[PDB]
Amino acid sequence: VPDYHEDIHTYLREMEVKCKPKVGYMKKQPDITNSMRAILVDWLVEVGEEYKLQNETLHLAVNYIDRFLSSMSVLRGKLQLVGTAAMLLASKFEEIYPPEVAEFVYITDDTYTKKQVLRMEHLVLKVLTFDLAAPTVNQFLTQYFLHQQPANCKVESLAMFLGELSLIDADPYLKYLPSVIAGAAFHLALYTVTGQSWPESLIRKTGYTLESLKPCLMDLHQTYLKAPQHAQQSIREKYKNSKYHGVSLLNPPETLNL
Amino acid sequence: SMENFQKVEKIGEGTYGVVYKARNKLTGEVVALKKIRLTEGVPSTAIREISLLKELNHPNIVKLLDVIHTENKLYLVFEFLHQDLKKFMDASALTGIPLPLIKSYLFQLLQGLAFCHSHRVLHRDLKPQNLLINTEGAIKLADFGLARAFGVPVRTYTHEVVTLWYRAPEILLGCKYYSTAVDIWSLGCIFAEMVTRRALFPGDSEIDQLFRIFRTLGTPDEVVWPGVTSMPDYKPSFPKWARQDFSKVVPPLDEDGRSLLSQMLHYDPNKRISAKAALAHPFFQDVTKPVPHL
Ligand SMILES: NC(=O)c1ccc(Nc2nc(OCC3CCCCC3)c3nc[nH]c3n2)cc1
Ligand SMILES: [Mg+2]
Repeated sequence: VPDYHEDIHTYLREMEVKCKPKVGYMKKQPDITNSMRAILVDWLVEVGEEYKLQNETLHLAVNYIDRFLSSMSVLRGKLQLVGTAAMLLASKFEEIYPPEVAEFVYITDDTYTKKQVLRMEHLVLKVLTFDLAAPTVNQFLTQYFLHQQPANCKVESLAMFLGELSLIDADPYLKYLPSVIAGAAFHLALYTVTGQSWPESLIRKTGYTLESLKPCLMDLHQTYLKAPQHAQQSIREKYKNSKYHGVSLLNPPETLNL
Repeated sequence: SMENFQKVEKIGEGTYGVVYKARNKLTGEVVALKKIRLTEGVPSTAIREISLLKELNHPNIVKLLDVIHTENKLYLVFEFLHQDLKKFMDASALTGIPLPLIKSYLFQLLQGLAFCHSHRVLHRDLKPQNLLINTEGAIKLADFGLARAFGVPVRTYTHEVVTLWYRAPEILLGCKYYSTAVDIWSLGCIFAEMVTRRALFPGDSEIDQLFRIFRTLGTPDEVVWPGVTSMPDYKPSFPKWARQDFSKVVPPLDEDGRSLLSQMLHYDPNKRISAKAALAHPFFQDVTKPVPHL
């Protein structure tokens, strides 16, 4: 409803800044690594598939994980617990029918008790000061999609797919805002599929040009090219499904020619 | 944690929790405390309300002052307001609510709603019980337990939504996408109700609601509302009632009033006026802010 589209876009971009995880945090994490996070994220994706959760839910969940880990140091054995509580929070916020707590206990192969998942939930809530309505790459893309002429299901799914990859690797994606990853995502999808670029209307909309997105575009392009070889593969599998028009099976462009 | 508050009396029960009036012992400030006994952990209604209320800071949005978060109990500390529209309109029993006060509340409510919608929020349960008024002449949206943050463009969200008398035809007909237009419809209904002081569509079931609406506004066809006859819960057997002359729908209302109300109760969600745009309606050219007889 374009009656508010611009009020909203402007707001999400003020809020993405306030909601940004601290870019430096893993260096300050004694016991966990980018690699252990990517494993965690990759499991969340899987959980997402197993309970047919919204992509938005996944992204939110991640956001909560990065922000929680930005001030709370956690032992590797507890990282999954943070992740479980975060997904249960993200589900309660975003989903019509959230999986019940038992379902979250279960998918840790009972690594953790109910009470444990639920005291973690309370702790994320406090660390995040109940601030759960965070902008995500998903909310940006979905706005950017309005600017297609005509819309193209493959582009959308491809965009969704790359924005999704970007959750997996804290290096480098923790230093890019939602709005920017979404921009690189959409430019990359559009180009891959159709050969077009970031439309002039999104420059007017977002103030971002190719030039601004380049840094992120370079990272993302490499993540695209290397995805078949990544340690984590759940997104690739997810994105073979008919629901996302099998875009993980589309070949990345060999060059971006910026 | 609650050391500084003194419970004074129970106010009522909303979407979840229990609300009490209380005062802060050290400051003097009267507050509404919504108490949530803490199964499944923190209820999503409590998670949305807080997360969303923290962002919504507006003079016509009831203000969340604090969250006192315990292992067994969670408490929401709200600014306290004196009464609800519903209580007030039943009190306005005899008097009737004077046009200037109607215009004011309506203007204020469009303001608080504009702000929600600009901050990607659907409230989804506007009705007189949820609209609170103070002794200074302010009115305010409350109870965001049914609220939700939406995305652009919207996707499908809970179908099970909005008290029935205030529920939009698009929710009733099972449209897979509803948006900000449901809250405007609610507000349309409330506007009519401040005027007539009776609920404009008091149906006892879904089909009852649809039919009451249809009798008043006409059975919508493809002309008045493109896409209707293909809606999941639309039936070709629906009686086709003629639309009434709007002056009859709220007789006391003058031209601008009827105009505004008709745009708030437009069938087609896309043509239904936004809160933002309604603020500039001629109905409001003489808007002031009277204090109500309390
Ligand atoms: N009619 C009455 O007797 C009255 C009413 C409400 C009232 N004051 C007040 N009430 C709240 O919740 C009230 C609840 C009750 C049930 C529906 C949802 C709202 C508030 N939440 C935040 N500030 C609030 N202020 C004072 C007197
Ligand atoms: Mg480390």
